[PDB]
Amino acid sequence: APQQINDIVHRTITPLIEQQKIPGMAVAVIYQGKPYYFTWGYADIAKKQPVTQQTLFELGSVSKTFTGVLGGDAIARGEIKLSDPTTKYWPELTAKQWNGITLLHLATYTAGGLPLQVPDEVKSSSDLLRFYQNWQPAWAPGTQRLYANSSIGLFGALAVKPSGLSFEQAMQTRVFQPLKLNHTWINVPPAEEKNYAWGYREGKAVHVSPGALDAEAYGVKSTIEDMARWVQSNLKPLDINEKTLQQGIQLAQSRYWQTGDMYQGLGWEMLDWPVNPDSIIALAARPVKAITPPTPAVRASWVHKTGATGGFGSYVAFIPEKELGIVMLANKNYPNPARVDAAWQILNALQ
Ligand SMILES: *[B]([O])([O])[C][N]S(=O)(=O)[C]C1=[C][C]=C(C([O])=O)[C]=[C]1
Repeated sequence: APQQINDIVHRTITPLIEQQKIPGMAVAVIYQGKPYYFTWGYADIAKKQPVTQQTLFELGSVSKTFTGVLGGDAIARGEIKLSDPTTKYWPELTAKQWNGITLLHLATYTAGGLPLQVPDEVKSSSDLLRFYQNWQPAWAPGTQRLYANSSIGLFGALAVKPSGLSFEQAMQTRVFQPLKLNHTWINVPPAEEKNYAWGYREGKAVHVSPGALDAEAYGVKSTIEDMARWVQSNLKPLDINEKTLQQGIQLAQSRYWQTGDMYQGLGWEMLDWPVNPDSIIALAARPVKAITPPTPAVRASWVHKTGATGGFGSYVAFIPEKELGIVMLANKNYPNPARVDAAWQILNALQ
């Protein structure tokens, strides 16, 4: 690593780990389009297994970037349109509240107040149908944003329906494989368990538990190397050989809605670059303004996503205009503001 990167990263992350009591962490900085890796601490405290560049972390909601891109790829393929009604892909969804709710609304949390969490009791396909049928919107579609697993999760399941493929199969074949993300999993195979970090919550080792729409909303596990490659792909979509995937990436970074200083993409969220971290709560309802039509991906943006599971905390942010990015993977769920502060400190220094 160039000394500048080594220094800013270590001097920022070391105190972070100490203040937040993070067991293990991996960080990748993409600087002029080249990745640099850093690791600290334990993937498994009990077995004294260190974090390495091959350690798997639960990405939590950073998984939504993959879902948003897979969706974009499906649009590019002509398999779905975001202007399509949800019922086009789920005709059993007959309750009248669903009239006027489009795939766009699902993808961007603007359907009218879909719940943050799918209830635990919701297991089967029939359970899900009943859940969405019984749901009562607080608001008309496209008037407020409420971040929600049950929103983008449904979008993910529906977007792959035309493909004929299972969600995991579509993600594997259309996103992971093309991008050479060969150590990124919705389901961690036994051959890779040796690398799967434990999450820590209240000092107990924990992995994410199965749930409806988990794959779609929060279920991806990945290494720091793969996430660095994910950032590279999103920084420069044009280098991507597969046409629809290149387009899907671009679509995921389009600006569909504005709330305050932030713009909603598919999975990704964006703010105009430059900006201070200050500009960058269980339930937070905000009115949205439609961007009509959506603005194509803006190079001078801070594009980011935070993610958490019970035992993991992740963050990704990049700035296309400066070919610069960062991935922070930790096996403790620590406060978002601390993640954003650290990322900003590192990227600001290098930009
Ligand atoms: B995202 O990281 O913003 C989604 N947040 S969340 O609360 O759904 C994360 C999550 C998912 C599963 C579990 C579990 O199985 O205990 C915990 C937290």
